[PDB]
Amino acid sequence: NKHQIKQAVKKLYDIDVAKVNTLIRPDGEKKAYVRLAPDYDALDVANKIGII
Amino acid sequence: TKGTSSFGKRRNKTHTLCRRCGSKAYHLQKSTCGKCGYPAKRKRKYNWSAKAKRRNTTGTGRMRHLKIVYRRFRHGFREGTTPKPK
Amino acid sequence: AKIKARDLRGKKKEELLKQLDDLKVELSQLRVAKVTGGAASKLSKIRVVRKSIARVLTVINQTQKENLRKFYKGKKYKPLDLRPKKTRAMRRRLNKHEESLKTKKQQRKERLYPLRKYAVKA
Amino acid sequence: SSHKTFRIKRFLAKKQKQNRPIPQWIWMKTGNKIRYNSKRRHWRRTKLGL
Amino acid sequence: HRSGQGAFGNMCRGGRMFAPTKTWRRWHRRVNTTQKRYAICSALAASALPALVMSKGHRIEEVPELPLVVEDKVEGYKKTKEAVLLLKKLKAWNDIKKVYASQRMRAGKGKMRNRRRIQRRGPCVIYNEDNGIVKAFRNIPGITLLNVTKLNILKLAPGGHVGRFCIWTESAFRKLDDLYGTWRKAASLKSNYNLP
RNA sequence: CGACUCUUAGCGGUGGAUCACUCGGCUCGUGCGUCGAUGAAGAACGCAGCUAGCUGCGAGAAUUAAUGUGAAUUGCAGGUUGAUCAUCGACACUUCGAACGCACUUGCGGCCCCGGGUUCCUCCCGGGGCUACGCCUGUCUGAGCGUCGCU
RNA sequence: GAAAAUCCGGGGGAGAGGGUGUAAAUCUCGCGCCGGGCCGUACCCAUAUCCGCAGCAGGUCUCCAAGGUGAACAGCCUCUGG
RNA sequence: CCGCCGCAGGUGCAGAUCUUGGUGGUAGUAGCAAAUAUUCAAACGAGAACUUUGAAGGCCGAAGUGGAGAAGGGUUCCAUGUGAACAGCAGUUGAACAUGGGUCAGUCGGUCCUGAGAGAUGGGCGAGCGCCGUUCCGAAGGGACGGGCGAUGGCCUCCGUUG
RNA sequence: AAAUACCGGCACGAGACCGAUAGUCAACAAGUACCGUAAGGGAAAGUUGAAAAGAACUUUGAAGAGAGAGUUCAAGAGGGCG
RNA sequence: CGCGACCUCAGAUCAGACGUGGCGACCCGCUGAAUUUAAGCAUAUUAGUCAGCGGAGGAAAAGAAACUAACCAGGAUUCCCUCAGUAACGGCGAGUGAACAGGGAAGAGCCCAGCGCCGAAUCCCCGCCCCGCGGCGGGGCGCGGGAAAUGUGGCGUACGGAAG
Repeated sequence: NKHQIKQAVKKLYDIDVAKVNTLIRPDGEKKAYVRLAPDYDALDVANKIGII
Repeated sequence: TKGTSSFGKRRNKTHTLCRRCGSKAYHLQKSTCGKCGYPAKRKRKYNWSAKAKRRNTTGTGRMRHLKIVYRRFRHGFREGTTPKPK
Repeated sequence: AKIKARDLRGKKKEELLKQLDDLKVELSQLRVAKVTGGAASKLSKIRVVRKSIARVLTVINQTQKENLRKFYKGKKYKPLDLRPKKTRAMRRRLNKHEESLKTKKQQRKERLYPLRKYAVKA
Repeated sequence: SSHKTFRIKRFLAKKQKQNRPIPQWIWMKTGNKIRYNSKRRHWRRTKLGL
Repeated sequence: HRSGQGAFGNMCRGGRMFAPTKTWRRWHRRVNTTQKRYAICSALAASALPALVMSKGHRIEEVPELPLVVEDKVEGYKKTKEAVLLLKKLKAWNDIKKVYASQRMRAGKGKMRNRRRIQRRGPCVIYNEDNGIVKAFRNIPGITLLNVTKLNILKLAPGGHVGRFCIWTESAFRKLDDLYGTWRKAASLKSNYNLP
């Protein structure tokens, strides 16, 4: 669900989510666009998970 | 206009993918699989096509249960015992 | 740390689930390392972690079902999981006791007229 | 079409991922026989059923 | 590629062969017992004359007597070292040394059908009892062991040619008068049998 | 002398015969003679660091454990208190399928119990267990101007 | 010259509210708080992404529709776009 | 691998409009002629009648050669790279090939409803897989208002949940 | 019960069988590729060498392709190659 | 009117079980053609065969005489040899076509209901305790429940049986 992704993104990355959009790719895997609440920078938590 | 011109109008399917046999034979209006007859409890197999039988029999697939039964047979179907430890 | 299924079994319930998440986070960080595009030394480790998750989850499940079939040992009704799964037709057979049952009339034949050990001269 | 069922989009997903050429280290294996992928499928030529 | 090719008929590629071979071909042949007997008799009498045994190709020049008959001690042999030593002394060994020379590869498809190595036939050692003689001789190539009571036409006369070299034992040789009889005394070990 | 054409030969092409190979068939024989609501056969979809097919496998996903074996695996990397193989008895085994809450869209519920937001409090969200048909023994519950009984 | 889901109005008046109030039940009024999962969504849509073995003069359901001439959505010429 | 003596057969090809595969002559031939049309300069590049940019001349002419969709396709979309094969000349180009990318909904749809109809159970038939039938020969309702006898949640206050 | 049957299944052993147009349709990624709306139809396709030692380096070409050199008993075996 | 029985028939996500579907070489039950043959053809033949449907098992089915015989008699079933291309069937055409005895492989016999006797002498299920088994079995304990006289168990079955 969007609901399961919201509680997953929260619990694994100690962040809170404004909204989740989802699409299922042509490849077949579900991509989630997890918009974050405005008291958290995405670019400052993207470095913490380790993506650059 | 019975050939080339009439093939253009072919744009709505009679069959779709059956969900027993996976084959594109599940007639949407009749709601029966032309291959396996899905809503019918028993498999649609006929003795007049020996070739059609042997395409879809016990050999064909994995036998993910039935292959280990053959392995479990040759020890008298033993249960709840382990081999003796180190 | 090389995780083997001998120094997991003796350990405690919540002690093993701690180690499970200690591996789960380790794996999720290696799947980020796979996509951020580097470290062949880390892409080999991803399999080692996948199997050590499987080792822990097995020993979790092994010790549950060693404890459940100890719990359900004395009882007359144990769950369908714990009952002996062999072939279906083999479960439908008469018990070790039921095949052994003789009628009173047949026990009397066996007593009066037992098949004798004999041997005839030519 | 644009309007799809989830069941068909999973079928079309698998068929895409099968339509990639063999890796160039598969033919360096000891008992290699495969030269190229024979089960490749172009969208003009072979129409994937349905 | 098959669509519209040619599928039935001897001549068609793929296709069925003309008159497919059945398993109810008459494979086996029965011979009259009297005729089977009068083949063993003939196969035995040919072995007596060195003219016919040499013409079968058996190196028997050094051999002391053609109906070579050895002691009943030979039955009690257990090691091949004992068996090989005996043939050196009887001077039947150049017949085995000739088999060794003949050990070549079979020409044709027989190689891929479990008939790869071919060689020659050696002497045929006939024994009454078995106190180990079969164990002691079997590793030596060319030697076939026969019981006297159970003599085979496929082994005494190999190829259908007559006069194989035979090495009798003493106890074997004396049973032939009983098995086959003389012309005045019928066989005691056959229900109703005279010599032809 | 031309060029062209034809014949023969050498050499070179085209083509894949012939021969020699055979981890495949075919045939006969032997021993066994074992599927499934404890979810079969079959199907779908997934699973490898690099991986399409085949094979293996099931979210523990080219495998876990256990035993036997005792140093490999290998296309390229990479990191003996047991590598790898074999065996296989422990454990696990996604979706559909007899296919089982109802529908085939993966669409709608109902019940009971858990946790979180909450401070059981009706919503919400997640998770868990149940909810198919026939039928048997029993159990419970009521039905009948069926047959009576008693007040 | 459709059905049904769905929604509303009315006729009735079983009930319900509290003893002059810190009013009560009750409000289809105005605000405020919380939530809305699952699946499809790219592109072609045709003198080259569909069907006719093909970039096949065939076939394949629609929507929008400028100026001039003119009865005109005719034909002919032109602008946007191609 | 073969000679000799025997044994055995799926044992001898020019044909069957034979079967399968290969190759000729035809022949560098028919052909690459439906819907008016191209031209100049430059750029990249080993290479340009065809690519790209600019300029000219044209065409579709709003019932379009325009802009969007439904069926159907299934990644053909998009960028970059390549020029083997394919795109019946070519190609620096492509819907080819190789890489990477790309489809974000409470409100657009689907889901919901019923239509023609399809189709279980009851029943009926049928040797049987089953078929007929859709309100018909059926004990086809598991749902709300009140109320006692009871129970717990809150200072059991009194209601939620319920027996 | 036994003696009896058994072209499916799990194992095996064997052959006066077939030898890649043969033998199973299938010796190989074969009930695969591909065809049909569907029931169904259904291929072709074995071989470098003892060992990849699979041709470095130079040279012409934009390149495919060459010329040399080199490996090898042999390329008169150069990756669909006895 | 009420309450207690009984009978007959409903409902349960009631406690515990069980069936379905697959494979289908062999096997059991049905159903069942036409090519073909007869130089045509219709009865016959193909053939109770192919296809169709159902049900199994490691084998199945059969099976301990409502038998064969006509003998000096044999003695369940199944299988092999032979009877035998026979007796018989048949547009008496084409064609079809067994059995007994005989030799062998194997060899094994039995049980009810009824009839009657024994105080239902019988069986099932729940709860406790003790063994105890991945074939829920054994022994205690209970005015614990139930089925069963519309007949459970023992004795007994044509070879006769029972009672004293």
